[PDB]
Amino acid sequence: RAHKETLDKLTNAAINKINLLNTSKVKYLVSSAFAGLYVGIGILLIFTIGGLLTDAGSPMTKIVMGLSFAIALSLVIMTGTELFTGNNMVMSAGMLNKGVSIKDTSKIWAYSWVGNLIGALVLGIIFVGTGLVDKGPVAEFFANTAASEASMPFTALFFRGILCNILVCVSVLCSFRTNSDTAKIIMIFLCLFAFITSGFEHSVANMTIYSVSLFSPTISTVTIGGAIYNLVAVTLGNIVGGALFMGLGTYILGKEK
Amino acid sequence: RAHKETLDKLTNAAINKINLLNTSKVKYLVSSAFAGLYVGIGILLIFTIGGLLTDAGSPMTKIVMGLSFAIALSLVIMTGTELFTGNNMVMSAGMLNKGVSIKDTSKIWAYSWVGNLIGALVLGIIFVGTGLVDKGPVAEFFANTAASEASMPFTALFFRGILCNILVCVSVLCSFRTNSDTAKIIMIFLCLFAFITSGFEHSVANMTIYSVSLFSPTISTVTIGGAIYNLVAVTLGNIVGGALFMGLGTYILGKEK
Amino acid sequence: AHKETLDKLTNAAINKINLLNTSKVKYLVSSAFAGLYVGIGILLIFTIGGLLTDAGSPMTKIVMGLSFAIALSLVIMTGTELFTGNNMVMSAGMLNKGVSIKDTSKIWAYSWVGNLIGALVLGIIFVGTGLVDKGPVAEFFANTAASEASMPFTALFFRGILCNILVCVSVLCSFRTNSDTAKIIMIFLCLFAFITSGFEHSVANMTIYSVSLFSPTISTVTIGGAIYNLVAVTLGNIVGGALFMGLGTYILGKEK
Amino acid sequence: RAHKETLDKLTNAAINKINLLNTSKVKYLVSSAFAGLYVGIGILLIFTIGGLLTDAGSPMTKIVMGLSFAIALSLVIMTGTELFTGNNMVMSAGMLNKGVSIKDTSKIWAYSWVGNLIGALVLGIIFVGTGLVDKGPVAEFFANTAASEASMPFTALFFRGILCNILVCVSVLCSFRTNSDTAKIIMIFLCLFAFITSGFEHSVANMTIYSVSLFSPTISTVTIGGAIYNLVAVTLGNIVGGALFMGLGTYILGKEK
Amino acid sequence: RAHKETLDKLTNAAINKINLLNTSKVKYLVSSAFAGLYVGIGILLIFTIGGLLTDAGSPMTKIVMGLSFAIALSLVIMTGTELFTGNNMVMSAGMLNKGVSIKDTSKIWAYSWVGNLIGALVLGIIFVGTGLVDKGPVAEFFANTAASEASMPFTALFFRGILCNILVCVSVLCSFRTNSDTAKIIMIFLCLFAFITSGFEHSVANMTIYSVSLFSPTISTVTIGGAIYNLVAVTLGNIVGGALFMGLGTYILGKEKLNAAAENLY
Ligand SMILES: CCCCCCCCO[C@@H]1O[C@H](CO)[C@@H](O)[C@H](O)[C@H]1O
Ligand SMILES: CCCCCCCCO[C@@H]1O[C@H](CO)[C@@H](O)[C@H](O)[C@H]1O
Ligand SMILES: CCCCCCCCO[C@@H]1O[C@H](CO)[C@@H](O)[C@H](O)[C@H]1O
Ligand SMILES: CCCCCCCCO[C@@H]1O[C@H](CO)[C@@H](O)[C@H](O)[C@H]1O
Repeated sequence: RAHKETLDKLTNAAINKINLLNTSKVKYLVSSAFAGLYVGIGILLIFTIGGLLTDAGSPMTKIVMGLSFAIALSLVIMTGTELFTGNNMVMSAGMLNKGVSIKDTSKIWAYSWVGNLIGALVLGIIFVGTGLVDKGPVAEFFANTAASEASMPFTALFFRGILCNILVCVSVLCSFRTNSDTAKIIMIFLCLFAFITSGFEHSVANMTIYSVSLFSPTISTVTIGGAIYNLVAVTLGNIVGGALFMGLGTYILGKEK
Repeated sequence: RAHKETLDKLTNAAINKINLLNTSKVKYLVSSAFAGLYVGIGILLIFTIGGLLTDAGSPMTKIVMGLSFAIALSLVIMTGTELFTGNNMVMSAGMLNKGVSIKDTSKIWAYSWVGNLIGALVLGIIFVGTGLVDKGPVAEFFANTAASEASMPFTALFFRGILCNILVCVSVLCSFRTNSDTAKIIMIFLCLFAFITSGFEHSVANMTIYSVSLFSPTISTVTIGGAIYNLVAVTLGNIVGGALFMGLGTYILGKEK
Repeated sequence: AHKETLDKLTNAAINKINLLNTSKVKYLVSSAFAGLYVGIGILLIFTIGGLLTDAGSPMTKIVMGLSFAIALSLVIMTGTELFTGNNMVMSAGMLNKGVSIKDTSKIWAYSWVGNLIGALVLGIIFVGTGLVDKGPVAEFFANTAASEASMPFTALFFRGILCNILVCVSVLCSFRTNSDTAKIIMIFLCLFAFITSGFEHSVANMTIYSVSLFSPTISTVTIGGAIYNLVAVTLGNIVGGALFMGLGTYILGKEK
Repeated sequence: RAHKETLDKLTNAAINKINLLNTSKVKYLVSSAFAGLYVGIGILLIFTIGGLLTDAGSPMTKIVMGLSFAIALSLVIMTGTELFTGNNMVMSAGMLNKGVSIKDTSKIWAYSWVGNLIGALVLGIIFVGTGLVDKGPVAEFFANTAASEASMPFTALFFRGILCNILVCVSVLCSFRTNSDTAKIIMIFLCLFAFITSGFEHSVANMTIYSVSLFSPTISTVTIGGAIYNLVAVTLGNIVGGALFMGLGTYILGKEK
Repeated sequence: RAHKETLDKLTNAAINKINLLNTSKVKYLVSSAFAGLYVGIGILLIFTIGGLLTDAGSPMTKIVMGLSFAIALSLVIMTGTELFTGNNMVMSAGMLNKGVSIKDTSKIWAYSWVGNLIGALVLGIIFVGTGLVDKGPVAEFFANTAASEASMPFTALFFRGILCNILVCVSVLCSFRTNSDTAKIIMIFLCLFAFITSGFEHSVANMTIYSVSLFSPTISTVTIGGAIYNLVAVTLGNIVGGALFMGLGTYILGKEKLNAAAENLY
């Protein structure tokens, strides 16, 4: 228990985030684009695995996918880049602790979400260019997954987005509470294993699901309207999980009253 | 060997726990709610695994479940939050060592148990909201497990609770005896793998098994009366394991006499 | 750093006898914990053994070896007293004139009996869970306890030698590093090797026999068979830990 | 975030590389040959795995190959040797940051690529001498892979080269951002898993694919022309991924404006 | 870098080895016996695994064996004991760097090789005494492997020995280049996985394969002449990999060009 010091670090991180954005939109957006791309890389890997194992009829598909997703947030944390979903916890705890304003929070949320999407778009374009989703099990895995995501009821997506960002943000929280980089990566691995395999939903990961499916001329299951519907529901859920649960929660634990 | 140093750390932790509760019930209960939910997240994952592998008739089911439970206690330790089962050893050692009273101990046990339950209930509600236990093998795995859990004889549940909390508290004990966060997680991973795969029972984990079964309209196998029966039996077993083995044991090892 | 390592072994031996001389209760409680922690590893890998044997898997013994690390990891991380590690520590310390032959036999006897107490307590409580009432796990304990008790003395003895070379070398590694993670990894590798290769650990066997004798489910064991196995394996363990690891580390480290 | 410190570290590493080369072509080329060989060693392992599992008809082939390739970059990083693909990010960031010139960069690129190729040639010769690709599934895996790699469309290989070197360079970037050797190896393990299993292309790894295929008297439909074609397309993609994405991006993050 | 400091550590390690040997033949040979035994322990495990999975028809056999061999060199490195194959790189680098003589090197190589053999012999006898290779698939795996190893052409064995000791010595090299014991062990795990699964040959591991064959009554069919032939070809390959690739390689990386005080890199 060093909840107070932890809240101090979250607050200092929120302050530094808005300071960076005020200093340089380009640096901020570039950082955000990296993080979106790094998360998408995890999606490329586990959807390749999904295609390979689904084709085979394996019962381990979802387990292997969850075990293999760690790289997504590991890369974000180890490169120090800006991820929308972690910003839900960091900005809300900072705002509650009076380090940043509500306008700082919406600004960081908006720019990091958009920058993240830019990363996912760039990745999607390059991945299609590889020819790796022209035809076959990986293309089909993207196609079928994107369509099921776009047709899932709003309540289901919302609540899955809540549980997802509790796991993502708590993995970010762990990284603020240890000085061991290996422990950070292990905690990320566990949290991402839990969230992927349990069936929870990450807004930024989903950007790459849709970017690949939409840019691919051979994937014809989904549509931009579908992408928006899914992303809105999941983003809202992520926000509630990261800001209302983790942000508020860590403020309560840490605030010297 | 460092047994005295270890007892001194346990004693300090006990003192700090009761001081926290006395200072702020809200901070104490929020921490307890977090721990209950973090442990439940482990349940959500391994029961999803349960449902996936049982439906497939796999012999590795229980082994993969044990291997995948580590997140539950790893989150608790890395976030510094309040878990009832760990408090059995810490408060008992601290009490024997005259750092805290019997009343402090009973108070910490009651508040952390109830707070853990709040966390489990909240998690259950949100998990049911995902639509992930509407129907299918995961819902069925919850429903079948919850039914067999509340129909097991008291004595079997009690003894399963003892062995479970020897393992949970010894992994907490290890965390008091190393400065390496990675060693802490590895020891937690081993102990949780042992207790889940061997078939031991954790009261706080069971809260989430029962919260999901209670909230899901598709799960109609267990009853409030049965959940209560299981929880009492297992809580009592956990208490004997944590306080009478680990608490008393570590006091005996460390006390300068 | 062989000299420094021998000094650490010698200091550890001196601390063990000083502890036993100061408090039999503290010493036996530490030993009981260690016996119970090793036994917890057996409950886990025999559960695994029951599950996979039932499935006719070819990976049974490999998964069992990979999954046993907790046994010595707990002992090392809790600083508790394990008979088998004491075979190397006390012999190195005795050769190096930190402790006496009589101190060594005394530590060996107390830690062996303390470990046994931990195994018995564990066996009783595990039987109480109802988890070996019937089914593949109960059958795996019963069948393993039976085959262990019928193996020829010489086979058990040599298996005990190789087992304690591996257990004591993992303890030796723990004296040679300041990294707790490295300690656990080396323990994991050594227990993997010894379990999967089919070697025998006296203290682990105490839990095998405590479960088997406390479970009312019918086996072909008997107390005579259990004692037979424990004696043969204990003797092999002593040779592996004291004559190989203890003498060897003394030779490497002694400033002559 | 420590983006400025990181950019400074990249720049210092670029200055060190060109100073090394200017000091001794022998030392520089020997270092480069080692790295080419270390990478190639990863190829021998995973192609042996490819052969064994492909022969068996396993659906896990590409997954186990990805999991098993970590040694390639782990050796390079832990030995401090010169790898062409890593040099794409490092020299470009250092050049942008005015620590080295464009001429230095192209010189480092040329020497490290040729040096890496020398190490791949030596490895291939020696591996063929073992008799391990005289015949059988491993020999056939080399022969069929080499052939399919050489007949892939230019654009496909190019985009595959881009995504590969984003992953290789970001794992190198991680090594500059932590002091933990274990964390370095873990991130490398993750990045190499992702790039191999997803199907992306590494110029230096391909040098060993082709050295083995061409030196082995057991017959394929490859040819020197096919090898060069593949190596050029993939090298160009690696340069873009390493220099235009990672080099430029890390410069933008770290540059004080 | 840091090649110069790595060369210094190699050189100092070479100096300490010959000093130890000069000081006490008994200490040096006991250290070597330990290392031979520790490596052999890796063999007993992975040949047990070999027997289990071969009998079962698994295609994962050689992969699982490679994954499970890490203990062999991890024990050597974590106990600080004397392994012939590692000494190929260490003594050659230190020799090139003028810390030890050619005679020091040949001596360390001779004593460590024989010492390693002693440990493998002791291990083989004790392992046969367990009765674990009286009959069955593990017995057959040891026996079949021993026979096939003794009948492989010299050139194949030689080249396999080169690649193996590049891997073993590079893992020893990583251990000089880090202060993290866990990193040392991970690099050892990766290098041994690569060398075992790829099919490369280790002289000291082969000593235990043959010692188990020597003492197992359930047939040898192999021949002392055959074992010797295998051991010589693989030992020579190992020497080339460790000394000519790794030893000379690390000397070249590490030696500061001023000196010149004899010779000229360019
Ligand atoms: C590639 C260019 C990306 C530009 C993304 C800009 C997104 C702006 O987003 C807006 O930012 C405002 C603060 O300026 C906030 O007040 C608004 O809530 C928010 O919608
Ligand atoms: C949601 C509100 C939760 C409040 C839980 C308080 C329950 C207290 O419960 C009681 O606490 C006493 C000390 O105060 C102890 O002595 C008793 O053993 C315990 O039953
Ligand atoms: C629970 C009670 C267990 C007590 C175990 C005591 C076993 C004593 O054991 C004996 O101790 C003597 C010194 O006291 C030594 O001289 C002997 O070598 C040793 O066998
Ligand atoms: C034995 C191997 C020797 C390889 C030496 C390669 C020399 C490369 O030299 C470099 O080539 C670049 C393009 O290739 C040019 O842009 C540089 O001007 C030139 O210095």
